[PDB]
Amino acid sequence: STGSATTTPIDSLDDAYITPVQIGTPAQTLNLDFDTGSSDLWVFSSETTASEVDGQTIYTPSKSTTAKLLSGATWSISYGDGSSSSGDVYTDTVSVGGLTVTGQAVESAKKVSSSFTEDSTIDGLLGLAFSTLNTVSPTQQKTFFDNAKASLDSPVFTADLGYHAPGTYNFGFIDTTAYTGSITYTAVSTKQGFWEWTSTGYAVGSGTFKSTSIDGIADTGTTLLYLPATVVSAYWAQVSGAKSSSSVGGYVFPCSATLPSFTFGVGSARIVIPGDYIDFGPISTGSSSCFGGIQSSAGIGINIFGDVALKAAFVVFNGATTPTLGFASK
Repeated sequence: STGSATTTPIDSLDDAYITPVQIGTPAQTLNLDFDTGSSDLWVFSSETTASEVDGQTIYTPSKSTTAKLLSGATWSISYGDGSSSSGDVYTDTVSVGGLTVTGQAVESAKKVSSSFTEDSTIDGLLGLAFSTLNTVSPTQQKTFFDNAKASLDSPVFTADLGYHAPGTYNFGFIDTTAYTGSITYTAVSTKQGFWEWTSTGYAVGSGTFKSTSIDGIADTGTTLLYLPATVVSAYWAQVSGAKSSSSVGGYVFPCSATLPSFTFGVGSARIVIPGDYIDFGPISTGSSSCFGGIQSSAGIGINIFGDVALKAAFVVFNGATTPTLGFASK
């Protein structure tokens, strides 16, 4: 089997992407944030504290003939940006782009933090990291991908995110029309539960490539590109007037600037992020100070290849016995 679904930016800055997911019988369609940095599929639901719902579409298990309460199971998760959610668990039928899993754990939110409440366009998350990170207790549950794996034509899914435009998540096959040149594969460590790999270096604009190992995670659920302070300083030094602002919370730059590109290494290959991808607009409405899309990972504790980097590439998440990551230009 295979699946194929379109993923769409939630706003004009590509702050996140939502993908339609069918849950239950008859189908209830919710727009979920596919997150390769976590491993819980959770949804706004009929059980969610009413004051904490503001425009989201909710899952109502009592209206699904295939929903079963997973007796005794609960979940609770906190993300790298400080947000959180928690609740109980159902199993139900879940389909993504034509691909169906029966008995998928659907984690029903009783509580969500304010950032989720304020995001009316995101109805929940669908985790695509390794199932070892799943928070369901006392019986840990598998991701949608893990459950589908055996039925897939090939044990892979691919992320093809757009710049200010729709893109695609495919399951079970590699669309050879969706990228240019070849796909370069690189080793993955599953030791922390993430799609963790090592980039072979970087370049700033038309500058020379610096060979240097950068350990990081491929995380579709993170907006920006977070890299070591040395790398990030070298990038923003090429932008007149750019500075790190503790009051704003990172590097800002004059909105009148033309940003240079940023290149990252995948083995001997190179992915080029155009300068425009690194512009996240005025820090506040009407300001002439703009927020940078490349930020320091110092204090996060890990480097994150988020959407800024991933949307410049066609990315293969290979879930073979020995997992690997593939990157191609597009």
